[PDB]
Amino acid sequence: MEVIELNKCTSGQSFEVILKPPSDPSLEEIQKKLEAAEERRKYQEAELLKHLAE
Amino acid sequence: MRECISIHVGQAGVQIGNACWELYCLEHGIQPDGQMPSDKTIGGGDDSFNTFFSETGAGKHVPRAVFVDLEPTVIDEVRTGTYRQLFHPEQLITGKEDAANNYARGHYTIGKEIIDLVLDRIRKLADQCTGLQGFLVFHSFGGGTGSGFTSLLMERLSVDYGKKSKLEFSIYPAPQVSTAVVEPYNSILTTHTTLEHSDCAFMVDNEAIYDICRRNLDIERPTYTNLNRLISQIVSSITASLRFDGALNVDLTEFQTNLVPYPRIHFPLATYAPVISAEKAYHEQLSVAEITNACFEPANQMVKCDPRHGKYMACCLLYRGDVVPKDVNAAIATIKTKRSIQFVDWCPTGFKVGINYQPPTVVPGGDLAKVQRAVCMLSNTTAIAEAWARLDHKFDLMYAKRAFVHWYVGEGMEEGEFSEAREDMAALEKDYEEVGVD
Amino acid sequence: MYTFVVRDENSSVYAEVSRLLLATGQWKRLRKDNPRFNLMLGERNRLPFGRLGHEPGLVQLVNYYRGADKLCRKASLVKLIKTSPELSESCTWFPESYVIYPTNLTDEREVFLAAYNRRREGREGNVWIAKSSGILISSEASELLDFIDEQGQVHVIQKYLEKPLLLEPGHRKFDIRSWVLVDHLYNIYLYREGVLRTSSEPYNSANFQDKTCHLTNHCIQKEYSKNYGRYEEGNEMFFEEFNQYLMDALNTTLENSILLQIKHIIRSCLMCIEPAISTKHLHYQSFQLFGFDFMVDEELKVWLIEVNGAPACAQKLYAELCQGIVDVAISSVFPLAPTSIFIKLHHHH
Amino acid sequence: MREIVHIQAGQCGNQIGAKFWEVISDEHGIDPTGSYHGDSDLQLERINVYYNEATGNKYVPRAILVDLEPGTMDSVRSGPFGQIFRPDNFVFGQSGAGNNWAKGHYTEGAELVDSVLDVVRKESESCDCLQGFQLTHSLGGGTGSGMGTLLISKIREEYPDRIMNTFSVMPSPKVSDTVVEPYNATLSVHQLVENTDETYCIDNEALYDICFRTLKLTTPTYGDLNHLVSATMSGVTTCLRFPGQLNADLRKLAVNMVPFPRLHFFMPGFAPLTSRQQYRALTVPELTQQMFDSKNMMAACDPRHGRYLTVAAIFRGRMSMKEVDEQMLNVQNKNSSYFVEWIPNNVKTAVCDIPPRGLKMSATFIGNSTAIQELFKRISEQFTAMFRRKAFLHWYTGEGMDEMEFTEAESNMNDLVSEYQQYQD
Ligand SMILES: Nc1nc2c(ncn2[C@@H]2O[C@H](COP(=O)(O)OP(=O)(O)OP(=O)(O)O)[C@@H](O)[C@H]2O)c(=O)[nH]1
Ligand SMILES: Nc1ncnc2c1ncn2[C@@H]1O[C@H](COP(=O)(O)OP(=O)(O)CP(=O)(O)O)[C@@H](O)[C@H]1O
Ligand SMILES: Nc1nc2c(ncn2[C@@H]2O[C@H](COP(=O)(O)OP(=O)(O)O)[C@@H](O)[C@H]2O)c(=O)[nH]1
Ligand SMILES: [Ca+2]
Ligand SMILES: [Ca+2]
Ligand SMILES: [Ca+2]
Ligand SMILES: [Mg+2]
Ligand SMILES: [Mg+2]
Ligand SMILES: [Mg+2]
Repeated sequence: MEVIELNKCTSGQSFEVILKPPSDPSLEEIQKKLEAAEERRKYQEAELLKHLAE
Repeated sequence: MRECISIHVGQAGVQIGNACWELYCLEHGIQPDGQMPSDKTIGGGDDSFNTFFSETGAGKHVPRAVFVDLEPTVIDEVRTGTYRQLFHPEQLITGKEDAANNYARGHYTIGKEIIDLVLDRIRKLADQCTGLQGFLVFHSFGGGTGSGFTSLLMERLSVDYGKKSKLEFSIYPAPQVSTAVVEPYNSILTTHTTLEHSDCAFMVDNEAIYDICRRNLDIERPTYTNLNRLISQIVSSITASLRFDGALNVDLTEFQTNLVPYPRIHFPLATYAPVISAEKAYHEQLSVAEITNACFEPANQMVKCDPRHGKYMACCLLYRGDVVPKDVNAAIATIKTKRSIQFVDWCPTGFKVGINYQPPTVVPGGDLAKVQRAVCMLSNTTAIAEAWARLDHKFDLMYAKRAFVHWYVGEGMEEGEFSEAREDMAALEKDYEEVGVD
Repeated sequence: MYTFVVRDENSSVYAEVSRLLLATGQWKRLRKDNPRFNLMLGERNRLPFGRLGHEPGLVQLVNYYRGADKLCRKASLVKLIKTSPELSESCTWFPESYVIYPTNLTDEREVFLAAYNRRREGREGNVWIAKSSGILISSEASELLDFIDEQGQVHVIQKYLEKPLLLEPGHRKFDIRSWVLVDHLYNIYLYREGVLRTSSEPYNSANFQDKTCHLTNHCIQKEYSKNYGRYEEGNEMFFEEFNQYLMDALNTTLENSILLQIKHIIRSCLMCIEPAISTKHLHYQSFQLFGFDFMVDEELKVWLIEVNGAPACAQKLYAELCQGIVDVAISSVFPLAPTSIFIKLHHHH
Repeated sequence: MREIVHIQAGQCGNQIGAKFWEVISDEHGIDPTGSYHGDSDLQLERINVYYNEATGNKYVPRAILVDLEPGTMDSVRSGPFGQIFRPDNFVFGQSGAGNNWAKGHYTEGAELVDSVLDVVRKESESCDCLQGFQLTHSLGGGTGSGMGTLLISKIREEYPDRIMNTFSVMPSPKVSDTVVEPYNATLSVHQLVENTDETYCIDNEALYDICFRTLKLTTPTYGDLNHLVSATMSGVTTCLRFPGQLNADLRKLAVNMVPFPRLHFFMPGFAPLTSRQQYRALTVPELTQQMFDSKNMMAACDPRHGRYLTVAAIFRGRMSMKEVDEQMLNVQNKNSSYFVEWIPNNVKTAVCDIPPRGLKMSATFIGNSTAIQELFKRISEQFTAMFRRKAFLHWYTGEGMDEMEFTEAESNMNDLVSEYQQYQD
């Protein structure tokens, strides 16, 4: 039961008590994912329009 | 002095953000018009509260915050509300139509078209900072914006602000206050793509906040206002060290250093006490031992789970009010002899304690009663993995039938992103079990 | 209308409880994976406790205490007794035991050999028994350890009661099974009816190789013993007969000579782990039936052998006990539209 | 500003649509001349969802009235709230459709459709952020069925990402006009399967049995039947027209009600339904029991014969929201065998403080149940009884259709029936 690193100031204080010792995607890559998904949306909408054109 | 930028995403993030900045202002003596009488340095200063507030020549203290929502009705409340004068219009960003509770819609369809604008508005806040620490990101798991757009924003923030910390306040989905059935999908989709970008995330389960409001505050059917005012007390207790003079958790990096020894396991459990009803005749003021002992009761955890059957990796005690170090240790010793507190062997069995002499501020007319002392315990338990298990199970039930999947595929997302995200969660559950179980 | 689910089809006990529940007309059974339930008759291993108590407007109850395995596991029990100050290492009602890990994997190998060498030098009885979760009784430490190394799981070595109480006629060993029910309020209820699983073979102290007179298990006596069912039907004596025997022979009652120690042991073990497994302030509730096994020596001293977390019942007592489970464990939380069969062991929570 | 464009087509569609605007115009305080005269700001908070605001504070419904003959729409123009409709939004021909799907879809309807879309486009161009469309029509006639689905097809072509909702009256031999109604309904259902996000299946026999057995109307009229549909349409749209802690958005309702794109046919219900013992107060339990009673549902399908994929419930009036949650959880927790277990928490509830006209409180039911397959089975059986003898086909082959298009509609609906069957097991 030890207290360490006791720091005190006008608005409070803080310390540490020890009870026992122990024993990314680049900017270019993110644009590809966004544009890839937008392209799959365009393809699905084109098939719908093509279907409606038939 | 180093600045922190807060980002509120979606309805949950924006409304919770509303309650926090309302509370911050009351805590720092800032009026709704931005003026701060106690601030003796007009139009400048490097005081602790300046990490969250900037200052104009006219003496206005402006939050370092951005509010983002794909639909305008929630942020319109901010524009005409009590604190409409705090923020300027550039800080409030709203689209025309929301993500319809569809992760894919917020992340891809709509997010792609507004992400560059959001980064530009954040870059403007960054340009006012002499030493930006990082970001605090508020959002829900269940919403299409809170889930899908947030994960997109986090990816870009890692690109534009590499060396900056990012912490989260995430609302875990609870059916009692949700008419959305696809939230398990969204929760797991946003956890998978945000995991590598968030240094530390504080999950709040609406189920837990809901039952605290009914049990402690005697609210029969709590509202978002009730829930948010309570959540903003926990948030304030967590961010107090950044806004007030102190030596514990003085910068965002310290949260990871003190609470996250392993990167993927960065979801500390929050526990808060006491929560007393203002309508009560008059409550007996609880002692340091009693409020500290309450930190190990499941009934006041932000996530219902049993820490007795997990292991602790870290543990912080954040006290506010009349608390001296002598009494804290007297309560800790009394609790080690009664409670089942099991630490991982590769971690010290101890507690970092912070004490702020200013007691919790309560919103006038709010639900919470003024207390002489309060504590918030941040502990990294493997027991919080119960929430991942509950959520992953609901995911598996719907995905086994592909229910609602077409809504996501129809927005340009591939079906393989589901299993890819689910397999990551299965690995996350495995990491917890390797650390906690024997 | 109350709802429950059955996730352990092999449980004879809760198969009858489910039968009784449906017979009331006020309980309805659901598929084993339906989450909207009041009561879960859960599985033995890997019961998903984390998914309980998260259904809005449902008070959920389960028939197992999360964390009770610490008491119902051979190795766990030893560790619990030696490390818990409530029980202490000097616990007088539990045989001297040690945890021994096979050499192909802390471990108490050296601690055991020290106490062993002490008994060997002091002319004292030095007969131990090795078991785990396949039993070996020997008086040589070399055989006990070599036997565990040939396996691949943890084991425990404890003093073998060389002076057991022998029923007459027969000169035969036995053990006592006590069923204990712990409800959601952590009341400890001891079923008024116990059973003695007796050996139909005369106890032989100079031959531990033939384990038919040393192991009183109902399956060993009914498979390897040649006198099964001679003295009592199914090698199962009930308290009425056993009590009458203790009076005719030993001029004492079962309550005084044995039952006091049994109730004391049950209380000590269950009160010890109460802070770790209590569901008092938990989002769900638990109860559990336990099977305590006791040994009685010739001095009328009771020793604790083990605790079973999923025990079966004697065929003659299924109806009474299963009905008692519904009364104090299920209906107490989910009431329906005596002279209790249990003995409430009061204690301080 | 989440505007909805309303379209009503044919006799049934315009008479039901007329009453709909009559009911909600009353709820929002709009008089027959479009002038507001209510007393609560709640009435105007979401008023632009269904109304356009003209000069002088005049509110004009965002509705388009379509028919292939003039009679029905002259009645509307002369009806109670006839003057409230924008005169330009009356689009009609003179030929009629002879209860013939082919005439509404391919010949007569095709000549008129472009001019309808011109008005639709005009209404959309004045929407700050168009939320989607709703159509009222029957499936047993010619205009609402044939031209109605033709309009849906062209609307989805021009607004592919907008939500398309229909209130579709399903024919029944007991409340029948002509024998060819199964032909027109089978042909329409396939269109709806492909091109709508939500279809509220309203069965005329269910409406009839309710008026006769429950409301004790000795001789029901179409008028009486339409009163039930008005009240039901007002209930389901309460989410959109008034404020509440729920942020109901057409696409959000669809996202949480439709787990599979083709299974978007709903069973609507309403409670209370009281004969004239009409002043009695209705407790929350009674409201909830009735709302889940099959006799209160308007698809004439027994929900106990299937399982609910999803359920949405709207409670109206000043009541115990706590007591609402209790009774709703009681209904699920007492009959969980009729809800699929692979869609967790699939029963959602919304509350609204403003009750309907003349009621302290009410409850509207929206069920996505696999029992709806019974409704498509009836139609399919009636279709095949005639089609196997090619009876009455000349009315359709005379308009350019071929028998093959009938065989394909037949197979399309038997597939829909099969799809509901696999999710019921
Ligand atoms: N605690 C709390 N939770 C909220 C609040 N608002 C919404 N939620 C929760 O958030 C989830 C719904 O997501 P939202 O944040 O409303 O959706 P969104 O982020 O705006 O995304 P959209 O789909 O575009 O609307 C549900 O689980 C709600 O319970 C709030 O103000 N406080
Ligand atoms: N230390 C000891 N001294 C004397 N006998 C012992 C003993 N340990 C075990 N036994 C004998 O072994 C039998 C019980 O063995 P144990 O309970 O360890 O195995 P087990 O758990 O598979 C049986 P169950 O769980 O069904 O009660 C008793 O009949 C007893 O006679
Ligand atoms: N509920 C209701 N059903 C109607 C009404 N008018 C017609 N129907 C039904 O609709 C079908 C006839 O379609 P109808 O609308 O008259 O043909 P259309 O004008 O060419 O679209 C039949 O099944 C009728 O029973 C009405 O006013 N109310
Ligand atoms: Ca200053
Ligand atoms: Ca990073
Ligand atoms: Ca012509
Ligand atoms: Mg939103
Ligand atoms: Mg055993
Ligand atoms: Mg007609």
